[PDB]
Amino acid sequence: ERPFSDILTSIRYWVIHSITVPSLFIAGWLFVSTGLAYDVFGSPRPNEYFTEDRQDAPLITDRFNALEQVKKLSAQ
Amino acid sequence: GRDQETTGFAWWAGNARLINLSGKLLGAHVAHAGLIVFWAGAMNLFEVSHFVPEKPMYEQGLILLPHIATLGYGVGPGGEVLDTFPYFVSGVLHLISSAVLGFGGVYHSLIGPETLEESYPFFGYVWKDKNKMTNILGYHLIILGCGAWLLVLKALYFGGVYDTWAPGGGDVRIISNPTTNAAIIFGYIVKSPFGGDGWIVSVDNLEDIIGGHIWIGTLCILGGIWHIYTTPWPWARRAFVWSGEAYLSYSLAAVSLMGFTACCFAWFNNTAYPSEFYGPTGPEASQAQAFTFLVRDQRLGANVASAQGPTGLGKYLMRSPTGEIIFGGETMRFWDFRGPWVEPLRGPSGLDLVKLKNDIQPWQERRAAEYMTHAPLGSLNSVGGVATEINAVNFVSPRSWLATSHFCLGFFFFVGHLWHAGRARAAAAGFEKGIDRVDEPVLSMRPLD
Amino acid sequence: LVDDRMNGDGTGLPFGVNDGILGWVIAGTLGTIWAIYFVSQKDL
Amino acid sequence: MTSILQIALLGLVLVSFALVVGVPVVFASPNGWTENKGVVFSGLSVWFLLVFAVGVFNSFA
Amino acid sequence: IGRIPLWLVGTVVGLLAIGLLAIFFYGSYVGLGSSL
Amino acid sequence: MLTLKIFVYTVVTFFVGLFIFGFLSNDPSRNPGKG
Amino acid sequence: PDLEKWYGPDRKLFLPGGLLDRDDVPEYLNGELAGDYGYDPLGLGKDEEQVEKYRANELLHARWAMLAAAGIIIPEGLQANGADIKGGTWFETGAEMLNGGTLNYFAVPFGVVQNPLPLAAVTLIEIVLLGAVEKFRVDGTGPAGFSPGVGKFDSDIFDGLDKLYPGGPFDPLNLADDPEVFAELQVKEIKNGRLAMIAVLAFAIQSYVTGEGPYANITKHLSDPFGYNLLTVLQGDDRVPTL
Amino acid sequence: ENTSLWARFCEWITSTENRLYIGWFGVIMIPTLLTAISVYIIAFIAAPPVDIDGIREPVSGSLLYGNNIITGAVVPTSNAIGLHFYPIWEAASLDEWLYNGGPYQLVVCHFFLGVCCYMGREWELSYRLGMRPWIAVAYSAPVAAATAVFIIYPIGQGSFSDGMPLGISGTFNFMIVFQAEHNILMHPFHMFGVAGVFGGSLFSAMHGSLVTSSLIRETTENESANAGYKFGQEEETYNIVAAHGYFGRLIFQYASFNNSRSLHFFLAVWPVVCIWLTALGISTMAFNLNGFNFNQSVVDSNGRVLNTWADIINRANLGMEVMHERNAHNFPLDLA
Amino acid sequence: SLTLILQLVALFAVVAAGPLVVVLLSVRGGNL
Amino acid sequence: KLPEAYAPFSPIVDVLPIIPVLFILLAFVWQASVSFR
Ligand code: CLA
Ligand code: CLA
Ligand code: CLA
Ligand code: CLA
Ligand SMILES: CCCCCCCCCCCCCCCCCC(=O)OC[C@H](CO)OC(=O)CCCCCCCCCCCCCCCCC
Ligand SMILES: CC1=C(/C=C/C(C)=C/C=CC(/C)=C/C=C/C=C(C)/C=C/C=C(C)/C=C/C2=C(C)CCCC2(C)C)C(C)(C)CCC1
Ligand SMILES: CC1=C(/C=C/C(C)=C\C=CC(/C)=C/C=C/C=C(C)/C=C/C=C(C)/C=C/C2=C(C)CCCC2(C)C)C(C)(C)CCC1
Ligand code: OEX
Ligand SMILES: [Cl-]
Ligand SMILES: [Cl-]
Repeated sequence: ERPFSDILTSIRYWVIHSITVPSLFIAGWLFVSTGLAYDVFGSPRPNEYFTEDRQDAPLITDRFNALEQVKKLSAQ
Repeated sequence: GRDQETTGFAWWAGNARLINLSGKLLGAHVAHAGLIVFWAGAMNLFEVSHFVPEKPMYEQGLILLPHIATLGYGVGPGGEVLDTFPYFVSGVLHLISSAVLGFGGVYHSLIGPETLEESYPFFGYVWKDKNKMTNILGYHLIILGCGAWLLVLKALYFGGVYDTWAPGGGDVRIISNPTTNAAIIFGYIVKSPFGGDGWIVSVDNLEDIIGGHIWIGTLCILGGIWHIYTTPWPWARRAFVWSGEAYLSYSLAAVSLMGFTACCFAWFNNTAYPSEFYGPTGPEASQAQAFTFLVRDQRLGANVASAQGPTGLGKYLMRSPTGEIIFGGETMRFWDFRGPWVEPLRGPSGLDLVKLKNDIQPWQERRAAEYMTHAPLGSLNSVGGVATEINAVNFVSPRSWLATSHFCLGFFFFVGHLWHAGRARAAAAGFEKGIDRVDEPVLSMRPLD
Repeated sequence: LVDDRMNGDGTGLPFGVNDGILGWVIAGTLGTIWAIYFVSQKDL
Repeated sequence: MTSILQIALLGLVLVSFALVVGVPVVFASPNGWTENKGVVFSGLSVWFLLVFAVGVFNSFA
Repeated sequence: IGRIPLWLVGTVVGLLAIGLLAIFFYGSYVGLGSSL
Repeated sequence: MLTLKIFVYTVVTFFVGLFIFGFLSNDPSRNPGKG
Repeated sequence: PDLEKWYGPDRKLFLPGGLLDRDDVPEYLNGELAGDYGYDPLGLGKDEEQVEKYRANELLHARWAMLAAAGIIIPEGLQANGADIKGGTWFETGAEMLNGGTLNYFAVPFGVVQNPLPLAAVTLIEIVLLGAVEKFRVDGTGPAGFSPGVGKFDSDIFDGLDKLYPGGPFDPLNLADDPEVFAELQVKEIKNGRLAMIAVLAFAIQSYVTGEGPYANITKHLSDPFGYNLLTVLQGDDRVPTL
Repeated sequence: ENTSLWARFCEWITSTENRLYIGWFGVIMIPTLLTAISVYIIAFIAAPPVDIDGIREPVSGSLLYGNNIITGAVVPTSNAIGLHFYPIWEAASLDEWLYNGGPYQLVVCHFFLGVCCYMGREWELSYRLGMRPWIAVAYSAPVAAATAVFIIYPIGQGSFSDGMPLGISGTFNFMIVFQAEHNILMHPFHMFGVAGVFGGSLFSAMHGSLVTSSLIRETTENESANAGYKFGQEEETYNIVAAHGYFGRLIFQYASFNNSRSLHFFLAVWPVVCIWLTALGISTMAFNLNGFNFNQSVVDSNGRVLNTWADIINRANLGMEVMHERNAHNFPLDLA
Repeated sequence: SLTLILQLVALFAVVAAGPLVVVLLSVRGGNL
Repeated sequence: KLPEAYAPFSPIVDVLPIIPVLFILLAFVWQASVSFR
């Protein structure tokens, strides 16, 4: 029935979770330490928040051309 | 230890399992005392390892070194620190005593005798043996009176204590002629706790402090001898409950009262808690700010008695409800503040105009400016200033920390007193586990409620 | 002084007592309650 | 005179760690306190002697 | 099958959780978001 | 206005005395339980 | 009375019940001597005859060290408080009258009197007195004398008297006829004497360390406890502050 | 034998036969409270304006001076008095006693004594009815909240003017100024308090829905289900096993309360401990411990300030701070 | 840093002392 | 700061505050080890 008292007390369970959980932790570490998080989620790095053309907070100020304008206002 | 079936108490009430076990009770108590002295020593060592000499101790987040420095160890005139070795010695001695106490508590907890009554009749006790409980209370009263007299000897013959009311800005003073007059000592006790009186928080001199300590030490010693050589009277036996949980509830109410009272000392009193070590209080910082801006606008060629505020009440100096000359602005609510740097500027009618004009002191101005900069206003991230302030100052007053923590502990312990007093009354009554289901008291009396 | 006041603020008055009549009525009320309690003893 | 004080203090720390790990072990062991009398007494005596040695060597350093 | 004690597993898991929370609290005083 | 203070002090002392000596009036014997 | 804690198999021991069970107490310490705490970390007790032979020297040391501690602490205290002692310090008392500067004896409450006796005469009469005294002790024979207890006792009173506890002439105030009070006063005497030997050893080592008398030590320690103790006198001179 | 006057009075006081139990805690609870209600009704009806800030600018607060029910409030004491005790006898005239906010102190003191003795009386009736006594322990949380907002915060800030005004708009003013001063929203104790009241509403709805949903069918559909319950019965009125099974397959099986005693203890303990935490949060703010300060925390590599939601909350705090007590500050630092 | 390394080693040795004594008592007989 | 003779022991000094928290958590560990009987 596995009432959580057998799975959490079995070395058969714990030999495969001793690699998968650290592997997931290392994958999460590398995902943000290699810039992939900034790549896929569009979050700016601390050195690219402000550009040379603008030194303030960006404003979307448009709806139907928002894609092109946020591409122009992003940090390239 | 025991289990649920053999005692009826669950693990989250496991200490109740040692209500009737005197040896395990003693082991838990001695191990706890070891824990307390361990925190004292460990915090002393941590604070002296994180102590910076060229900064005041209230900027560095210390609470134990101000306590030791108030007694006059490693400090000189003006509140400056001369040596940290006394603090280090106190910390090491507390750590060693904690090791000894922890060994004793662990030994009694694990392999000590379970019950002391059948083998050690002096240390054996049952909760209904009121004579033996009064004997234990008398022994502890002798210990407390000896500790109070030890503090008295420290302030009299063993280097004195730090007087913040000494001329020039405070110094380590030897107490001479302690005020042992019963009228002035107990007038603090029978005083009102409101503004202008402050109950015992408004004790303003080490003479009254040491006189009250002499009185409480002598009273505690005579009361201990009285309890050792007497028994509770029949009126006390009728009025009180004589269970261990009842005695615990009485102690809980007492220590809750002490926690609230010590919170009030830490927030208001600047005599037993010198401002040079604990930082300015709320009233002290507000009055320091008002006085610093007073002397600034006086240096800038502006009249201070005249030149009223926008409300026409007075920007700098005005009248208290009684009639004394007080600092203007919202600091009127702190018009009862008395500090070492305002008293030489204060005459019979409050703040004297000619004294504030010509009897100024650079050390008073510097202390007032430093207290204005370091008001007890901060966030729990240790961000100095009001809640709007920018994360740039790393300072929260030790007075604020002590007051907040001690009022919290006092309130929890008041609720604990409520819980334990109710459970003690219900346990002595017999319905602490529920209603007998065959002898419901409500069905025994008539309807209509 | 345009009007009359008790002027009892501060000064550390015992139980806020400014006139001996106040302390005497404290003593009298407590004493008569204690006397009623003491006479009505040996009950239940 | 400072290096010997540091050595004595490090030995005191090690003896304290050995005590706080083994004394509950010795006490709560099933019939272990009866035969661990000598080793526990030696550990406590060495701990007290090291405390006194650090204390007396603090005045010389 | 019940080889490792459940209390030991819970103690290890709680120790890792407490240390991880302490790591996050330490990260509030250093690096980004620390006003320094 | 001293008379008002005297009256209030008398009433407060009366009620506080009833409280104190009522709890001295063998309060645990008003137990609806056994013992 | 109350001899059930200083005598018998159940009595006060040098370690409590948890530290020291009664099984590893040495078999020759059955609580029949006064002051038996079962204290034998090293093998010196051997058997009953050996332990009583050593108890003879223990009692002699105890009764000597009690007078020693009192005679060390009293004249130094009197000299410090203002008496004309000139040599109240115990470790330099002998050196005062080396060339004939004889000491002053202070017989309270009416003292201050010179002693016109040179060192050779004092040591000669001391030897010819205490040698006879110790010869009387180890032989149990006395010529004749008068004591407040037994009046004009003859030579046939010391025979049959208990070794190390001779009653009669040495007991003028009695208070030892009852065996129970005699036994509890015996354990009182041996405990006081052990404390006195410890005190005399402390006096000697303290004098060697600090160069002044024990009364000066205790007075300066009560004057400044933290500022004057073993760690203060072992520091040599002051200390660089850690500020 | 119960003939003496004090014995008869004690039996009448401790009598459980009264419509409302009085008790020895009630002998303080009743007169102090009725004093507080009497002066509170009279002040709320016809209280003259009160100079709260001490700057000789009075605030009406009472209905007969032009206030409605939402805006009507007993105004706190004058700031000139501060933490001084101001009874009627300490004032020369009733006019200045009303002008300086004396009714606020009288109501606050009598209300604190009344709630404390109400808690004591709750314990006393629990004792005299053979009940377990921790109903007063549960009631210690609103008492703590009232004490924190009426006495402890005036103590910490040094003036009774700083307490919660006895009203509705005055209460909102207290909350707004309080947010300006301490940033209460960013405090963990206030966060636990909010979670406690939200969870208290959630658990009240949960428990009521589970019990009312699982009532045993003893009536028809044309009569009220309450008519199925007879008072004083010993038979259970709902299916505990069905309710527990529904909750278990709703949220979690092994993380559900199968015991009604543990379930009701949880219902008792959760909002009570959370209100304890938020009352202690207010009391710690009284000594100016304040909430989380995250103003200018996120900074980029060039050191420019990157504003956050906490910075917008800072802007709100600034807007409240520059407007609260608009004439009572002669100096910049708000240390009072 | 050396200070950080010593702090971490001391912290780990202390925080492991509790689990060490409990595991040693659980596997060495009982009475806990 | 600490005395110069006791300067290297500062890292073991800094850990010492958290020991009571570790003690109450150790009580919880022991109660887990006795299976919360
Ligand atoms: C020195 C004071 C003191 C003493 C000696 C006792 C002693 C006792 N209490 Mg008690 N209690 C106290 C104060 C005290 N209490 C306080 C202040 C409260 C709060 C109102 C309580 C509430 C309380 C309750 C509800 C119960 C007891 C119970 C008991 C008995 C069993 C305890 C046990 O094994 O539980 C085990 C201990 C724990 C499980 C620890 C609890 C976890 C705590 C809450 C974590 C908090 C730590 C946190 C970091 C602190 C920060 C908070 C704040 C200070 C900022 C025991 C004899 C029980 C009883 O009645 O037995 C008959 C029980 O039901 N107590
Ligand atoms: C102030 C903290 C404190 C203290 C001093 C105690 C003390 C005690 N508890 Mg207790 N307990 C506590 C908190 C505390 N408890 C809390 C918070 C809970 C709720 C989880 C409980 C729940 C609880 C239960 C259910 C029971 C006790 C019991 C006991 C008693 C015997 C335990 C025993 O011998 O079993 C053995 C324990 C062990 C073998 C664990 C070993 C751990 C060792 C001793 C740690 C020592 C480390 C230290 C560094 C050593 C230094 C010594 C020296 C070198 C300096 C004992 C006197 C029992 C009792 O009531 O007695 C009948 C029992 O049934 N407690
Ligand atoms: C709350 C204090 C307290 C109390 C009431 C007791 C009571 C008892 N202990 Mg105990 N003990 C304590 C603390 C206490 N202990 C501490 C702190 C330690 C660590 C050293 C010990 C270690 C200990 C052991 C190892 C044993 C006992 C034993 C006993 C039992 C009988 C024998 C005896 O008295 O030993 C006498 C204890 C001593 C001679 C130690 C010296 C104490 C002197 C008198 C100090 C003077 C007190 C003075 C005011 C300084 C106090 C410091 C203060 C500021 C904290 C007895 C019921 C024995 C037992 O369990 O029976 C089987 C036993 O073997 N205790
Ligand atoms: C914290 C230490 C302590 C503790 C726990 C106790 C505990 C106890 N004492 Mg005791 N006592 C102490 C210290 C202590 N005493 C000292 C230091 C002295 C010397 C002055 C005395 C002298 C003393 C005497 C002469 C008697 C007791 C008695 C008693 C017992 C009953 C008291 C009672 O009915 O409750 C509390 C009492 C009351 C509520 C009524 C007294 C009215 C108040 C409290 C007295 C002070 C009035 C004053 C105006 C209050 C100002 C302070 C206030 C505003 C906060 C009780 C177990 C009685 C007893 O049973 O004999 C064994 C008894 O006759 N004590
Ligand atoms: C501001 C002014 C007031 C200041 C008062 C401060 C001094 C008193 C404060 C400490 C008193 C200690 C109380 C312990 C006994 C209380 C319970 C009791 O009573 O114990 C009850 C017990 C029962 O056996 O009796 C007994 O032990 C006898 C104990 C009581 C003995 C004292 C009685 C004093 C006499 C006063 C009566 C005047 C009576 C008539 C007044 C009428 C006025 C018109
Ligand atoms: C050191 C010091 C000092 C001194 C102090 C003192 C001296 C104190 C005290 C005091 C006192 C001397 C007090 C008393 C008390 C008492 C109490 C607090 C109590 C109680 C309790 C209760 C509450 C009760 C109740 C009851 C009733 C009423 C009824 C019946 C039942 C019973 C009994 C339960 C001074 C400030 C000067 C200075 C600084 C420091
Ligand atoms: C029984 C019991 C228990 C326990 C309890 C307790 C409370 C214990 C304890 C204990 C204790 C209370 C301990 C203490 C200790 C201490 C120590 C162990 C110490 C030491 C020492 C040293 C070694 C030091 C050193 C140093 C110095 C000298 C200075 C500088 C720095 C240093 C650090 C280096 C529990 C709860 C778990 C469970 C239940 C039961
Ligand atoms: O009075 Mn009510 O609010 Ca407490 O902070 Mn300062 O003072 Mn006023 O300002 Mn902000
Ligand atoms: Cl202002
Ligand atoms: Cl406003």
